[PDB]
Amino acid sequence: FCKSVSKDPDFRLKQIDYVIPVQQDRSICMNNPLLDISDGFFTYIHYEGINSCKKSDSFKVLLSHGEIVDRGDYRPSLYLLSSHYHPYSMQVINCVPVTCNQSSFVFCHISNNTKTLDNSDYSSDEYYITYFNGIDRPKTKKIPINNMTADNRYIHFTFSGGGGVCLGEEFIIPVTTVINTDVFTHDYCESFNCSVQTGKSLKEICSESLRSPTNSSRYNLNGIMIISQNNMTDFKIQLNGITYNKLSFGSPGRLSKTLGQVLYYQSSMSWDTYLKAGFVEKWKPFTPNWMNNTVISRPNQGNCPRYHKCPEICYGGTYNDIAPLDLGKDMYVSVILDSDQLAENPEITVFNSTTILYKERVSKDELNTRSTTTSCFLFLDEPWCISVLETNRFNGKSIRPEIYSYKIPKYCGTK
Amino acid sequence: KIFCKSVSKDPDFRLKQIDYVIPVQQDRSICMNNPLLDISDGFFTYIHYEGINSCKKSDSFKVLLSHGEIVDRGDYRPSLYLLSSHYHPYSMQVINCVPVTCNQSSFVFCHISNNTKTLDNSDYSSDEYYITYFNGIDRPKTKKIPINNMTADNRYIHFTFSGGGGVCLGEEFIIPVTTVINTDVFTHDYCESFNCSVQTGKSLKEICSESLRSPTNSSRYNLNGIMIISQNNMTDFKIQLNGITYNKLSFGSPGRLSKTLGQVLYYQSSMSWDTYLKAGFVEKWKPFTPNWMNNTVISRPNQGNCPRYHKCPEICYGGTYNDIAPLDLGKDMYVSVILDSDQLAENPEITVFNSTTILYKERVSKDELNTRSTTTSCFLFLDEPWCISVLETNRFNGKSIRPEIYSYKIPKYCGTK
Amino acid sequence: NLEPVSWSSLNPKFLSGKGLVIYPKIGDKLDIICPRAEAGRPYEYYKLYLVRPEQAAACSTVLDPNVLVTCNRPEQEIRFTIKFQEFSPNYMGLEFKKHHDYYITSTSNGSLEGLENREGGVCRTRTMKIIMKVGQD
Amino acid sequence: NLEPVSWSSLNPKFLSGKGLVIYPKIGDKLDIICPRAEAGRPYEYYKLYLVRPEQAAACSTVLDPNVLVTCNRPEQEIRFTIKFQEFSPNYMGLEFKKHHDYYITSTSNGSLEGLENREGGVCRTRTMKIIMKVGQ
Amino acid sequence: NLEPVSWSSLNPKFLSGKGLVIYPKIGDKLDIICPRAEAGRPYEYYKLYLVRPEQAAACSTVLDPNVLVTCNRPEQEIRFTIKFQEFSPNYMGLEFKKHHDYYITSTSNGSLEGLENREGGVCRTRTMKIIMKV
Ligand SMILES: *[C@@H]1O[C@H](CO)[C@@H](O[C@@H]2O[C@H](CO)[C@@H](O[C@@H]3O[C@H](CO)[C@@H](O)[C@H](O)[C@@H]3O)[C@H](O)[C@H]2NC(C)=O)[C@H](O)[C@H]1NC(C)=O
Ligand SMILES: *[C@@H]1O[C@H](CO)[C@@H](O[C@@H]2O[C@H](CO)[C@@H](O)[C@H](O)[C@H]2NC(C)=O)[C@H](O)[C@H]1NC(C)=O
Ligand SMILES: *[C@@H]1O[C@H](CO)[C@@H](O[C@@H]2O[C@H](CO)[C@@H](O)[C@H](O)[C@H]2NC(C)=O)[C@H](O)[C@H]1NC(C)=O
Ligand SMILES: *[C@@H]1O[C@H](CO)[C@@H](O[C@@H]2O[C@H](CO)[C@@H](O)[C@H](O)[C@H]2NC(C)=O)[C@H](O)[C@H]1NC(C)=O
Ligand SMILES: *[C@@H]1O[C@H](CO)[C@@H](O[C@@H]2O[C@H](CO)[C@@H](O)[C@H](O)[C@H]2NC(C)=O)[C@H](O)[C@H]1NC(C)=O
Ligand SMILES: *[C@@H]1O[C@H](CO)[C@@H](O[C@@H]2O[C@H](CO)[C@@H](O)[C@H](O)[C@H]2NC(C)=O)[C@H](O)[C@H]1NC(C)=O
Ligand SMILES: *[C@@H]1O[C@H](CO)[C@@H](O)[C@H](O)[C@H]1NC(C)=O
Ligand SMILES: *[C@@H]1O[C@H](CO)[C@@H](O)[C@H](O)[C@H]1NC(C)=O
Ligand SMILES: *[C@@H]1O[C@H](CO)[C@@H](O)[C@H](O)[C@H]1NC(C)=O
Ligand SMILES: *[C@@H]1O[C@H](CO)[C@@H](O)[C@H](O)[C@H]1NC(C)=O
Ligand SMILES: *[C@@H]1O[C@H](CO)[C@@H](O)[C@H](O)[C@H]1NC(C)=O
Ligand SMILES: *[C@@H]1O[C@H](CO)[C@@H](O)[C@H](O)[C@H]1NC(C)=O
Repeated sequence: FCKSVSKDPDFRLKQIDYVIPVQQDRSICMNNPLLDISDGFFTYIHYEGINSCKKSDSFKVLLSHGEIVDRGDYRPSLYLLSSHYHPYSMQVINCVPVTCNQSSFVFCHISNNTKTLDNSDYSSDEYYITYFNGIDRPKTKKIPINNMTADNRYIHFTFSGGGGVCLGEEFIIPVTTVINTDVFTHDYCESFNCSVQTGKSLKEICSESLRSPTNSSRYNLNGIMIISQNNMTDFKIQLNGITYNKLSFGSPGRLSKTLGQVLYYQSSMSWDTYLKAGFVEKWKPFTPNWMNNTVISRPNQGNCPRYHKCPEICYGGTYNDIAPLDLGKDMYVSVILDSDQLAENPEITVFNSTTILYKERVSKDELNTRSTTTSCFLFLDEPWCISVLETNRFNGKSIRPEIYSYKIPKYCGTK
Repeated sequence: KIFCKSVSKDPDFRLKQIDYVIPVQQDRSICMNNPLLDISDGFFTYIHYEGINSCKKSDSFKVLLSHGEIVDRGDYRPSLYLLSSHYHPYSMQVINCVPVTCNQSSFVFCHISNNTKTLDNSDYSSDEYYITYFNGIDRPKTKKIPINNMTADNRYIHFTFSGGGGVCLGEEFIIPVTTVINTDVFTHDYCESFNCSVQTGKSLKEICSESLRSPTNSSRYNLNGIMIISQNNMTDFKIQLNGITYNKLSFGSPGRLSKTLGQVLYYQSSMSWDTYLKAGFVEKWKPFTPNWMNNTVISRPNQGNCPRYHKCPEICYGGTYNDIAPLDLGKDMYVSVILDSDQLAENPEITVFNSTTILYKERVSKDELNTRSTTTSCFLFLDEPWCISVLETNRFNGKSIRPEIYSYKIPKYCGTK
Repeated sequence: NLEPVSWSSLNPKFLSGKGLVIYPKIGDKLDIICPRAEAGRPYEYYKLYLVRPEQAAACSTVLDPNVLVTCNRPEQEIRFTIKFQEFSPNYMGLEFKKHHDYYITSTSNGSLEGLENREGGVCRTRTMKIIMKVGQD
Repeated sequence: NLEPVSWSSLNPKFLSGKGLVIYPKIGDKLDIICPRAEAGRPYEYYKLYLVRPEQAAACSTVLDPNVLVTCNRPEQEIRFTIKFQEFSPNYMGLEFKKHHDYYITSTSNGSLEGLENREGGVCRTRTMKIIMKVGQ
Repeated sequence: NLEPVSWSSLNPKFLSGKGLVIYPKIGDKLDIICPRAEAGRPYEYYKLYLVRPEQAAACSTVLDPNVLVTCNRPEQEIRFTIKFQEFSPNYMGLEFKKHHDYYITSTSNGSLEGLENREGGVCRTRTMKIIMKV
C-alpha cells in the first residue's frame, strides 16, 4: 500500500448510517462515542442526554454489540446484532468498551454524585461489568473493589478511555486515578528550555500542571486496571500506575491490540500538545515506549493551542485515537482536527513520526467535531479502517455521531 | 563501582524531596521530631514523635511507626512507597525507640517508663521494654521483652534503646543501646593522652573520668553498647547486653548499626569533647569493638565550650546526630548530611568525604534551613548508588514543624553542572 | 467572523456601566486577544474565568469556574479563538447552542501579585465583563 | 540579625532596674559575646544559666538549670550565637517559639573563686540579666 | 406521595458520604418536615437553600441562592410540601421538569447564632444534602 508523501489519496471513504440509532427527539444530544473492534466483532457505546452533551449529564447510555460481515462489496460492513441501554445510565460517570472472545464487555463507573471525582473516593462509588453477545441477554456484575490490590495510594478512579484490551483471562482497561499527594516527578517537563513565567519556576509549573483544575488539592494520574477471573468468578483485580517518564495530566486513554503489539494512547489535555502514544514494554510499572511525534497535535483554546510545546499550567484538548498501519514503516492513521483552537474540520491523516504523508477532509463543508476514534484491521488482505466522529453537522438541531469506513490507498496519488 | 571518587566542585546529586511519606498534621501545635529511618533489603522503617507545643522526645503524645517499600516507578530513581502506618499503643510513656527492618518487615524496639527522668533516678527493673513488629498485611503486634532472663557483662543499672537504627544478623537482632552505671569502671588512655592546656580546676584524669558522667546526675555514667536478642520465632527469648570497647570512650549518645557493603558500620553521635566523627566497622562483638576511624574533617555544630572542630578534652554536653553511609570500601568514601555551622544547628549539606579530605558537597536548600539531626541510608538501585536522607526540618517559622525526606544519586562523573 | 475584542485596561468597548455586550449568531468566529507588550511598559497580567451570571454580577469566583485562558506571557501575543458551534474542545464541554447567555470576566489585580486573586478585581472596578447574548436584533 | 550583647560589668545596655530587655521577632540572629581579655586585665569569669522568671527574680538556681555556657578562657573570645528557631543543638531542646519570655542571667561571683556560686551574685548586684520577650 | 424526609442532624438517611439521594418521578408529593421541639429541648435551627451542584459540593452560598425555607420556630412543626410539577408558587419559578438534578442543603450552624451562616456548616460537617435526580 501507499507508504510515501502524496496528495489526493483515494481512501474510498463511505459513511455508515444504519448502525447508530436516530433519536426522534430533536433536543436529545448523542455524545461521546466509543468503539472497539476485535476479531470481526465490535462494541459501540454512546451517551444520550437532553439539551446537554455532557457525559454524566445523560439519561440514557446505549451499548451495542455487532459483527463485521462481508456483503460482497469488497469492503467491510457493520452489522448491528444487539442493542441495550445501561440499567444505571442516569448514574453513569464513565464507560469503556472491550470486545472479548467475540462478545461485548462494558466497564462502567457508577455514582450518585456527578462530581464524585472532586469530593469523594472510590469506596463510595460502584463499578460494574456488563457483558452480552448476539444471543445472550445482557448481564451486569458488580466489581469487588474491596479485593483490589493497588501499587500506590490512590483515592479515586474512573474507567476513562476509548477502549480496553482482552489478553487471555485478563481484561486491561485504561483508567484515570485520583491521589491527594504530589508523588510525581517531571524530569521530561523540567528539561524544556522555554521562557520562564514571571510568577513561578518550571519545577512548580510542572508539579502544579498535574493537579485537577477543579480541586487544587488533588492530582489526576493515568493508569491501567487488570481484571482476571474464572468465568465471572473469584475475581483478581490489580491497579497499576503509568510510568513517571513523560507524565501528562490525567486524561482519557486507550489500549488496543494491533499488529501483535499493545498500543497505549493518552489524549493530550495539558501543555504537551503532541501525540502521546506508544506500545507497552513492561506492565509494572506501566511503561509505554512514548513516540517522538513532531507533526500530530490537536486544537484547543487557551494557552495551549495546536503545536504548543512549552510547559504551562494548561487544561483542555480533544480525544483523537490513532491506529498503526505498518510498524516498520512507522505509519499511522488518525482522524485529527485541522484547526489551531477550534474543534472542526476532521481530517483522516496517514503520517510518519516526523512528516504527514497524506490526508483528506471528511466533509467538504465546515463540520464541527469534538472527538474522533479510529480502529483498523485486515480485511480482504488489505488494511481497512472504521472511524467514529463526534459530529455536529446540524447546528442547533440534534447531534449524532458518524461512522466512516475507508481503505488505505493501494497506490499513491490516485484520484 | 563507577562514580565520582575525586575532589571536585559542582556535583549533580539529582536531588529530589519526598513529601508524601511523612504525614502533614493539620494542628499547628504538633511538633514532628526525632525522625529515624532504617532501610534493608528494599524495605524501610520510619519512626517519628509527635508532641503538643513541644519537640522533646519523652514529651510526646503520639509516636508514628511506618513500614514501607522501595519501588521503581520507571523514574530512573528510587521511590518511597508507604505501606503501613500505626501509632504506638504506649506512646505517652515512650522514652526512646530504635528501628530495625528485618526480613522485609518492620521491628521497633522501645523503652516505656512512667518517669521521663527514669535514667536519672530509677533503674531498668522499674520500666518495661517492648518489640512492636508488623509488615504490609499483618496487624502490628507488641511483645514484652523478658529482661529477667537477660545476661549482662557488667553491673549496669539502667539502659535505653538510643540510636537511629539497628541490625538483623540471621536470627539475632543487634540494637544500639545506652547504659547507665553508678561506678567508675572505665579507663581513659585515649583521653588522658591528649596534649592540651591543663584546666586550672581539675587534672586530665579527672576531666576525662567526669566527662563520662551524666550532666544531670553527677553520680551516674552513660556508656554506649549493644543488645543482642536471639529467639525461636518470637519464643524462648535469649537476650544479652554488651558494652562498647573502652578504647576511645565517648559519653553515652544515640548510635547506629547498619549493614552496608558486606560490613557492619557503627556510628556514635559526638555529644562530648571529641567533636569529630565517631564511626567504624565492627571487629569483635564481645566486647563491642568498632575500628574507630581517624577522621580529621567531619564534625558538628554546638553552642557552648565545645563548638564545631573542638578537639581538647573538656566536660561538655551537646551536639547533633548525623548518620553516615559508606559508598566504596576500597576508597574509604562516605556520605553524610552534616550541618555547615560552627555553633547553630542550620544549613544542612550533603557531603561526600574521605577520612582525611572532603570530596564534594551541596546545600539542601538555598534559604537558611534549621536542622537538628540528619540520617542517611544508601543502597544499590538500577546498578547505581543512591541515597535517602531524613532531616527534622523547620521550614515554616515555628508552627507546624515536620521532617523532610530527600533522595539523591552519587554523581556518575565528577564536576557536572 | 466578528470584531475581535482587545482585552486591556485601555480598551473603550467596555462601557463604564454595561460592559461589552455582543449578539453573535451560531457559527461566528470571535477572537479574544490578550494584549502584547504595550508601548509604555505597563505589564498587564490577567486570568479570565468562564462564569455564571450571579457571580459575574457579584464578581466572585469559587473553585469550580474554569480558568478559561490566562494572560501569562507579556511579550507573546496570547489569544483565544471562539466559534459559536455546539461542540468545543474545552474541558467541561461548553456547548454554545442558541438563545443562551455567556459571561466572561477576570477577578485579577492589575499585576501578577494578585494574578489569582478571585475575590474582586477588574470585574467591578472597571467592569471589564464580556456578555454574549446569541440571537438576532 | 540583632545587636550583639557584650557581657561585662562595663556594659551600658543593662538597665539598672530592668536589666536588658529585647523584643526579638522570630528568625532573628542575636550574638551573646562573652568578653575577650579586657583591656584592663580584669579577668571576668561568668557561668550563664537558662532560667525561669520566678527564680530569675529570686536570683537562685537549683541543680536543674543547665549551664548554658561558661566563660572559661579569658583570652579566647568564647561566644554563644542564638537563632530564635525552635530547634537548638543544645541539650534539653531550648525551644524559642513565639510570644514567650526568655531570661538569661549569671549568679556567679566576679572571679573564678565564686565561678560556680549559684546562690546570689551578679543577678541582683549588677542586674546583668538578658530578658527577651519575643513578639510584640 | 413519597416518604417524607425529616430534616434534623439525627437522621440516618443522610449517608456519611453520599448524603440522601432520592429518585422521584414527576407528579409525586414529598414533604420535608423541619423538626418539632425535640424531647431533650435541643433547639434545631436551620435555613435551607435551593442550590446548584457546583456550590453544593463546596457548601457555600452567595446572595443569589434563594432561602427556600427557614426553620425559625422550634415548637411549631414547619414543613415544606413538594410536587414535582413544572409550575410552583415560589419566587424564581423553580421548574422541576425531568432528568435534572436538584440539590438542597443548609450551611447553618446548629443553633440560631449561625442561622444565616452561609460559609460552611452542616453541608460538610454532617453532609445533610438532599440530592434529587428526577
Ligand atoms: C478537594 O479534594 C480533596 C481530596 O480529593 C478533599 O480533601 C479531603 O476531603 C475529604 C472528604 O471528602 C476529607 O476527609 C475527611 O477528613 C476529616 C478530617 O478529620 C475526617 O474526620 C473525615 O472522616 C474525612 O476523612 C479529607 O480530610 C480531605 N483531605 C485532607 C488532606 O484532609 C477536599 O475536601 C476537596 N475540596 C473541595 C472544595 O472539593
Ligand atoms: C460459566 O458459568 C456459567 C454459569 O455458571 C455456566 O453456564 C451454565 O452452567 C450450567 C451448569 O450448572 C449449565 O447447566 C448451563 O447449561 C450453562 N449455561 C449455558 C448457557 O451454557 C457455564 O457453563 C460456564 N462456562 C463457560 C461459559 O464456558
Ligand atoms: C523517542 O525518543 C526516546 C528518547 O531517546 C526513546 O526512548 C528510549 O527508548 C528505548 C527503548 O528501549 C530505551 O532503551 C531508551 O533508554 C530510551 N531513551 C532514554 C533516554 O532513556 C524512544 O524509543 C523514542 N521513540 C521510539 C518510538 O523509539
Ligand atoms: C518518514 O520516515 C521514514 C523512516 O521510517 C523516512 O525514510 C526514508 O527517507 C528517505 C529520505 O528522503 C526517503 O528517500 C525514503 O523513501 C524514506 N523511506 C525509506 C523506507 O527509506 C522518510 O524520509 C520519512 N518521510 C519523509 C517525507 O522524509
Ligand atoms: C544520681 O544517681 C545516684 C546513683 O543511683 C542516685 O543515688 C541513688 O538513688 C536511689 C533512688 O533515690 C537510691 O535508692 C540509691 O540508694 C542511691 N544510691 C545509689 C548508689 O544508687 C541519686 O539519687 C541520683 N540523683 C538524683 C536522682 O537526683
Ligand atoms: C445511589 O443512591 C441510592 C440512594 O437510595 C442507593 O440506593 C439504595 O442503596 C442502599 C445501600 O447502598 C441499598 O440497600 C438500597 O437497596 C438501594 N435502593 C434500592 C431501591 O435498591 C444506591 O445504592 C446508590 N448507588 C447506586 C449505584 O444506585
Ligand atoms: C476467552 O477465551 C480464552 C481462550 O480462548 C480464555 O482463556 C478466556 O478465559 C476466555 N474468557 C475471557 C473473558 O477472556
Ligand atoms: C583520600 O585519602 C588518601 C589518603 O588517606 C589520599 O591519598 C587521597 O588523595 C584522598 N582522596 C582524594 C580524592 O584526595
Ligand atoms: C530472618 O532471616 C534470617 C536469615 O538468616 C533467619 O535466620 C530468621 O529466622 C528470619 N526470621 C526472623 C524473625 O529473624
Ligand atoms: C493584588 O494582590 C496583591 C497581592 O500581594 C496586593 O499586594 C495588591 O495590592 C493587589 N491589588 C493590586 C495589585 O491592584
Ligand atoms: C565569691 O565566692 C568565692 C567562693 O570561695 C569567694 O572566695 C569570693 O570572695 C566571693 N566574692 C568574689 C569573688 O567577689
Ligand atoms: C455558629 O455561628 C455562630 C455565629 O455567631 C457562632 O456564634 C457559633 O459559635 C457557631 N458554632 C456553633 C453554634 O456551634
